[PDB]
Amino acid sequence: KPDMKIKLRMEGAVNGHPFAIEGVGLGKPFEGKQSMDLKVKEGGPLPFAYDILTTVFNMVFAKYPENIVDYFKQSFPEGYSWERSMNYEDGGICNATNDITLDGDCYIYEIRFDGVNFPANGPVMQKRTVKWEPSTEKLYVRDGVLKGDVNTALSLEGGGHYRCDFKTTYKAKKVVQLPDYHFVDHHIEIKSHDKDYSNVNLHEHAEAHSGLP
Amino acid sequence: KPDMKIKLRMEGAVNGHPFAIEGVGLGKPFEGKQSMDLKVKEGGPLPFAYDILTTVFNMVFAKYPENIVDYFKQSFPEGYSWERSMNYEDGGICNATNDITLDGDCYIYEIRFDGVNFPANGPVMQKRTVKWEPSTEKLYVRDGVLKGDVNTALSLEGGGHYRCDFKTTYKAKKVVQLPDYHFVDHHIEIKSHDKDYSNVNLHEHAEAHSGLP
Amino acid sequence: VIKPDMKIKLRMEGAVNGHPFAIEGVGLGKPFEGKQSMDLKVKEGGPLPFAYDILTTVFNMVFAKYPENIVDYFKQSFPEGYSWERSMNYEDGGICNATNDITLDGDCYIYEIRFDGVNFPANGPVMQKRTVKWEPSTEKLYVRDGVLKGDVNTALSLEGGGHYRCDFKTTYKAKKVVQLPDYHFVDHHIEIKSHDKDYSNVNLHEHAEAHSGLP
Amino acid sequence: VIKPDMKIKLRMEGAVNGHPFAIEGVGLGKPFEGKQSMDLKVKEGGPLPFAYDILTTVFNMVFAKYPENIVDYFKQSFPEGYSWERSMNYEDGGICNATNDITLDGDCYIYEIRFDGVNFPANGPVMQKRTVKWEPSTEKLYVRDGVLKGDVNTALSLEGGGHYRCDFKTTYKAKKVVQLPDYHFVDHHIEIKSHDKDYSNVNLHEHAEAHSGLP
Repeated sequence: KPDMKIKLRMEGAVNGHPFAIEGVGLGKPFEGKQSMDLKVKEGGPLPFAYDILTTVFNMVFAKYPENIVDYFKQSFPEGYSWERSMNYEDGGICNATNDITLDGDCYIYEIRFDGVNFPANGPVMQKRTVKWEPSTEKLYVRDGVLKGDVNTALSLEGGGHYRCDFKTTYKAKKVVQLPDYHFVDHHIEIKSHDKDYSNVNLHEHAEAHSGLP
Repeated sequence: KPDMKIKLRMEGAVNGHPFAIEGVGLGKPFEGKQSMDLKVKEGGPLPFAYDILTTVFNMVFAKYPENIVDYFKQSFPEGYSWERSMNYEDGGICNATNDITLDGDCYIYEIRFDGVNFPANGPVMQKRTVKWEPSTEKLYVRDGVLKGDVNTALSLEGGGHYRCDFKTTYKAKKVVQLPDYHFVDHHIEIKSHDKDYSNVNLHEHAEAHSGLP
Repeated sequence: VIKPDMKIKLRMEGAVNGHPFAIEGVGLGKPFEGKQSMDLKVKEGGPLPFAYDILTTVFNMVFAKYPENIVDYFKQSFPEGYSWERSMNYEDGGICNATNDITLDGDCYIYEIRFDGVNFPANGPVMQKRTVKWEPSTEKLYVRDGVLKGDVNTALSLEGGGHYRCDFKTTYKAKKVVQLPDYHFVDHHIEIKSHDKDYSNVNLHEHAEAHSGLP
Repeated sequence: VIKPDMKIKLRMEGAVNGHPFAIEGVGLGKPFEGKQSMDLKVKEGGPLPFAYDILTTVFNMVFAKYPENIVDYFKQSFPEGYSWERSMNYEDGGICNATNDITLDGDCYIYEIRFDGVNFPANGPVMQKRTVKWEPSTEKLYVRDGVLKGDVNTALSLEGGGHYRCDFKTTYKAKKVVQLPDYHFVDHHIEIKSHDKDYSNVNLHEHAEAHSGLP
């Protein structure tokens, strides 16, 4: 349990063109770190910026302090699922779902990803994104369900940023104690990749906190 | 060509639960009318309001006057595709794509539909929708591509309305003459259905115009 | 008893990107024809440094032609009158909030208007005055928690072609209990017929008609 | 040369749902500690019929503690000063637009503030005064077309539990050419420490610190 495995498959489409990606990786749930290797199995070479997928490729790998209820770790071995809409400032929209289950010492994700209305001359279809900036998600309860909101941005090639609003709903398969309003800091990073992003090495890191004291 | 057939399959998911629906119907492209019969093949009985699907189940069945360029009819026999995001006022989001091709005298649609973040206590998951109100879409060109925007609403069971914003991108497979800014009036209606909407008879009607003279 | 010819008098005070201005207007309209016109004069803050078109839809649904079979919330509200509040969200993030308190003095409607726009970028069509006109639009009216609302997504045509979209969300509040209408539409067509060079003087016309949509 | 102790003086004029009000304030802050406090007095339109919390984040990033390795746009802008514009979009559709023109007179910052909120529903937490406080927040600052912007999605906690979300979009404009910063964050914590019953008098505190996010 201090060190775990991940294997995943994402099937989806962007602007109506389908693709599928599989990933293997591992992380340290108490340290709030994870890493993975993904390879495109269908729809390659991908005609859109890979960065729109990386935040879809699991909060159980977040470091939670003692004084904040950890909804995600407490959700296992049964697991949880999440749904997310990602609204980019030029009207591109990505909807994603992930069902996270646990197999002994391996989390397996079934992921669906669907993006529409990305303009041909925009940074996503023209692959002008560089990386996601570090972000701060706010988590809160709404009608007995845990939600997460974060407004973040991608840095662009010629400088400047491309904004996106995330709205996530988290659903444990069993009743879990709900946390108070709190935050989770994120840093997601693609360390290595081949020319057309057929191979991607992705690292993410996060920690929950309670904001300015 | 005055009277045509339609056959379609939609595969999708709502809040992560997958389903699939097939439809047969026919319409009169110059009269701006269409009708169809759909049956759920997978994921039934559907746990969400059927109304969120009906506007996804083809502008070629719109009556265009002489003085407005008809992008959609002019797009055949090669056809066109469209992408759409549907943003409901409580945060539920549906992304849809449709690739419309022509087989002799039959249009066939390949449809993908993905909705996320519909709350359990909302009108969609609680099936408290009645029908779509009549609507007026505005069509305009953006960077050489035809777009359509319409903000409409579903009537609810106890009275009141549930709003949704549509953003559609239309892409002909071949270069087609682009129209000027214009409007398309819509009325979509489910005439008949069985208890759990396994069977649905759907009718739609539309006409392009140029607004108040 | 609304008359076929009524008068309009108005004062708008406002600001765009923090720069204040004020405009006064006098006009006339035909409530049963759904038509109105007015002459507007900049009294403070001229010459206006932003596109005049962002103001024109703020310069009264009582001048919309309602058929007999649709409840007319606006004509019912007089002689006491009504007020409305509106936010206008432009696609580049410029936001305008406006309010109008409408009273009646004889055969003259009087408007007290506040207008505040923020976050219009210096290189955008509003601050660079690259707007041409509003396209015709279709507003949707509906009731929310006993209050009448109006929504419309429309657009301004631009100098070099193309359009600049805006979403309006309006709340209408009668000053007495009036019968509420069912869901319906109001088509709009607004036009600046003439103006002087710096838009210190503007002659504005509007045409509006209610309907029930595609039959 | 910003000092460790500076003074604040302000006047806000505004309206919510068309009802006007005005508030004057005097305060103090510690720019190198990222802390400030002020006493606010309602001068017109009292007793305010809306939740005071919608105003508090409008009542100056110069009082944010900036580390040496992040360019401080706000301290650089003085003595000439800077202005900002902001829209605040609440999840039930209430929208507030605000502007602040900040100048410096000796060791005292002077604010000229306009505030205009519309479309707050009668049964919502703002008009029913069911807000408790702002949660701590993290604003993201970035440059857009040579102009500094700030975005934050945050929330008010409510009387009966739960939260009421709001999205802020702010534009910051220095009154002279200053060096622009890279993408960074400012954490905020704002609190009403005391007030009289009808909020005619309010003592408000804010704490802010810039950082570069998760390392």
